[PDB]
Amino acid sequence: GSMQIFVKFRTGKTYTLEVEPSDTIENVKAKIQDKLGIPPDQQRLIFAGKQLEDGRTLSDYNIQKESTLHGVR
Repeated sequence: GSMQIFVKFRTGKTYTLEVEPSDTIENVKAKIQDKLGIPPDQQRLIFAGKQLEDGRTLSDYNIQKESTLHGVR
């Protein structure tokens, strides 16, 4: 399956991203690189005050459709 989330950067810019529940966090970082040109080695992803850890999945963190991730490069 699929869902649309948001990724919000410290600049205020917020982008849509199309993910799957099964996706690992490092897979999400790969999608960000495809859309925005930020390599995964310059990304950290935060949901609701926790840093998302690469080897876990979105579903492991209770990410819902239309949730917003904050990123730090």
